[PDB]
Amino acid sequence: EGEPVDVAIRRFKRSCEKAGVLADVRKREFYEKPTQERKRKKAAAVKRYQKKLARES
Amino acid sequence: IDYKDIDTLKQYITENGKIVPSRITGTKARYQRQLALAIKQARYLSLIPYTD
Amino acid sequence: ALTNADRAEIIAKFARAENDTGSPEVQVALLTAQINDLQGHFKAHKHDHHSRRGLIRMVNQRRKLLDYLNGKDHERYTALIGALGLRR
Amino acid sequence: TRTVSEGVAHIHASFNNTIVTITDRQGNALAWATSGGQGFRGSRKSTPFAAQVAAEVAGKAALDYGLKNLDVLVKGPGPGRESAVRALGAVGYKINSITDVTPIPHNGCRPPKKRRV
Amino acid sequence: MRHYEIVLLVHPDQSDQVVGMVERYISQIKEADGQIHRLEDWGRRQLAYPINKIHKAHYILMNVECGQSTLDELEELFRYNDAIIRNLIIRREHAITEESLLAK
RNA sequence: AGUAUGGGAGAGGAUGGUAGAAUUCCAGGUGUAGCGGUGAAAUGCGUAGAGAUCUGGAGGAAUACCGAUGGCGAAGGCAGCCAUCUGGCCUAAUACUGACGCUGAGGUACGAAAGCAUGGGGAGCAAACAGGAUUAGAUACCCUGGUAGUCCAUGCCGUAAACGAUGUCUACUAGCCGUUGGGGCCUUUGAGGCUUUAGUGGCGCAGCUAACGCGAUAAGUAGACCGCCUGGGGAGUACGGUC
Repeated sequence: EGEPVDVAIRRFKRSCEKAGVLADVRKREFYEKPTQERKRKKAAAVKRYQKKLARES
Repeated sequence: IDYKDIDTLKQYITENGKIVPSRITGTKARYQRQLALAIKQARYLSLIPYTD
Repeated sequence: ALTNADRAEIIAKFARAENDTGSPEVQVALLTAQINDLQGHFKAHKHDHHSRRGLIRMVNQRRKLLDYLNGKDHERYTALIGALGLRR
Repeated sequence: TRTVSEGVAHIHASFNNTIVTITDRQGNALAWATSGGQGFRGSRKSTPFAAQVAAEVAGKAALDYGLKNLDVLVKGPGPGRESAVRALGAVGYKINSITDVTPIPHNGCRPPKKRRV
Repeated sequence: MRHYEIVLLVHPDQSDQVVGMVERYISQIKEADGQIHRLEDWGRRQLAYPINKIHKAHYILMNVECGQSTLDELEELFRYNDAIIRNLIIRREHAITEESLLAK
């Protein structure tokens, strides 16, 4: 009702960031090969596992 | 778990209709697979929306 | 496919002794029945390469059991191949 | 002639350019504006300020129809999307709601190749 | 020789005659051997999205045992009946006789 | 090593049907000057009216979220939902056959993408090709279009950094920490803890190695059978032969 337009825009930006809609279009901008997709996913998984192990230890 | 249980399904469905990852839902793998199959059957039968 | 009843009937027909399930005759009869059953499937599906490998495995296993039985006892082997119509 | 109290404004934001169009409900357009229209021709079209001036022009055009409240729909990733809504608020229209209508395919067509720039 | 769950969505305009088609299908199933383990009417509801520009429809559920020929005939009838928009046939192993949810 | 009966997990394979998102096109309504693209441009496109938005229809291809150092397959590989046909694997104690095993020259089957032959299909992308740009030059990188092909049916071709750059099979040899499918045991108030089995990962003793490094998924300690190497280039080339 009385919420400022700027505050509403900031809330909408945060909601969109949580949704992750923009990342889908960023990915869709260009085609990618399975060869690169596998390497990207493997590297991400390795990095996440290493970080988790470092935190645990 | 079955397709008809919309109340249970909505908990693991997001607001936008995206299925929630097992990372957030803290679920077992077999449960997650059954859950996703149930969600897809439900949105085929038009008990929940694919998007929005 | 093949039910449990038909397999029970072949086991009963070819059982050398009571409860005998692992005899060469029983195994060869079961393999022959399964192979003949799959013949219907492979005409309706010519390019199902992944199941033809299992069919080949069944054929090889039957050949091995038949050769072993021939080595063990010639008369039994003759009787079995005559009963089941196997050329060799 | 016709005056409508309710409005809906679509902000099409793209890397090359940004566009704003104000329509009535049911989708009949009233006024439109572009970065190129208010000068700012060239690579400057992508600058957010061009979006601000375009939004100002669109609001001034819509003032004739006199819709005091408008929904806002933003489509596409581009600079100046925030600037467009800020300009609309400065103009003074009441925003009923703001939503993102950007489409996400379910693995449809093949996109073009990557660029070795 | 198998159990199946049948989900049918039927047009509200033709929902007036549903008692006829359900009985006809029951008779057809009973013709061969027949096993209608469960038959439920969910009630008129609103489709989540418009199906052929129909915003609401009626939901029918049937847990049945029947032969393969009966399965094919039922599928053909469902396909060729216009009032039935959208059907689902799911093979299940063992019987469900307890009253299902959403039928209250 | 194998068989029968009970239970389990899986994008394993073949056929058919069907759902939704998005793109391209076609047709109707609102309405006026740009749209598009790049490092900046320009080609291209727009007042026989575009772009934008809504509405309705046609068609092709591919399955967002789930999705994972996850799963299945001999390998190559496999992902929307439903039905039918169908191969393997894991799991408990009994019952049954009684060495029926391992390997394997020749031989044979399968085998990514591209390419070839007949018929069909053709949305998006795109070798060749046309044009616009940058450049001393542009034959390319960038941009505007675009054909074969990418798709379906029926055959052929037999090649990859077809890689773990590590042939198959069997037994033994400190430990610590994960994960997937099963079995068993103890707590309890229903979820936890322990052990075992078949897979899939991270550290690491001895041992091995020129070093890097491997380390119960060995590249350690031993056995069985096979393929392959003998300085670099000429050269996987010439002649002959098979397809």
